[PDB]
Amino acid sequence: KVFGRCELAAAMKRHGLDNYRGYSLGNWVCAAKFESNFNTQATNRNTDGSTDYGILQINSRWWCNDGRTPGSRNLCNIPCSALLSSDITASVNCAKKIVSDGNGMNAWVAWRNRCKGTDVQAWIRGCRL
Ligand SMILES: [Cl-]
Ligand SMILES: [Cl-]
Ligand SMILES: [Cl-]
Ligand SMILES: [Cl-]
Repeated sequence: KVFGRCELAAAMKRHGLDNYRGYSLGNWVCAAKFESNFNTQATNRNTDGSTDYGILQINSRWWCNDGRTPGSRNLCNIPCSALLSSDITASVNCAKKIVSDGNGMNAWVAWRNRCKGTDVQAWIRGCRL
């Protein structure tokens, strides 16, 4: 599923990501834009042989099991493939754990390099939320 910007904003808000650990909704939308282009089916191999999955590009070394990442923790206790559903529930639940790990949203490279420090509210502008 490729989400519309406001569509994703509404789904993330419904799932309680808006202001979660202090990160306003535009932060999450901005992160999803640059991680996945709002595409639930996005997958990307990392240098270390791990792969990032879904709208928030959740990694197979720590968070989900993909069956091919040596040393996998699966701290979210899910198959990585569950993170590719058109229903974002598993991705959000897992993202809540990630953002609570101590580094906040800095865990998302794309957030740190493309969203942090910018007018992230722009990402929810026009949305009926
Ligand atoms: Cl867009
Ligand atoms: Cl915002
Ligand atoms: Cl959803
Ligand atoms: Cl980046």
